[PDB]
Amino acid sequence: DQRFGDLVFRQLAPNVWQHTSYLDMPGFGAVASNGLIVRDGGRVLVVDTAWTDDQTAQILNWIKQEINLPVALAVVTHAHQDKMGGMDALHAAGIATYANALSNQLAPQEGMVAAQHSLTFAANGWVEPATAPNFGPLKVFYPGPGHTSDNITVGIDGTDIAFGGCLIKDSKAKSLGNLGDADTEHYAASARAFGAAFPKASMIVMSHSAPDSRAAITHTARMADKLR
Ligand SMILES: C[C@H](CS)C(=O)N1CCC[C@H]1C(=O)O
Ligand SMILES: [Zn+2]
Ligand SMILES: [Zn+2]
Repeated sequence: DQRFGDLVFRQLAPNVWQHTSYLDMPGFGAVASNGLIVRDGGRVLVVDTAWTDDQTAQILNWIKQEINLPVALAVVTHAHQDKMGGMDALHAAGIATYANALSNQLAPQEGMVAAQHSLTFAANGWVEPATAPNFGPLKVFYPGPGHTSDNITVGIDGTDIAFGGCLIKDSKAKSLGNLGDADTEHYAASARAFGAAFPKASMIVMSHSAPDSRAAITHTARMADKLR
């Protein structure tokens, strides 16, 4: 782990790093959230902001120091603060931003700034490619409603990594966390659909646990079975 200001960065693969940021949530403690940073040749791609604009600017500072290539785009994985709280920092930096159309719709009411571009998805869950131009190795999949109605997931081609965002918890998690915005009927199926979309991914990265094996997916889905 590299501590960089109040954030933590961890290399996961030759071209992939996890960013971690923290927010004091009165009544919960200081909650970690993870996203990703991917180098694709001469550019960098970001998955999720940090909780705040200031923290997100720090991600960009770390990128400048440790990679020193332009950030071509960011994709954010639903309209909650841990994933979209730093949108303004990305925009101030001139970075093109992408989210599920539904996330952009929900952003204002959730207290978020919308991304500049909207992703749309085929019936089978795969992103419509024209809406995700120049995404390089990022393979974006809508697994169905679960943690939220708008949650999306991202595989990284050329690696063993798939990112479940807040949909997936690790194999030892005691619960699925706050289900206030969740689709309890469909959660289990959505978790399993994520697994089926990225069947060869052996490292599952997620927002609120450290990277784990595919047991994160099976355990998450099994816990979600109980919501029905
Ligand atoms: C505010 C975030 C948005 S995904 C959240 O709901 N969290 C963060 C950690 C788990 C869960 C919770 O509070 O129950
Ligand atoms: Zn969330
Ligand atoms: Zn979250």
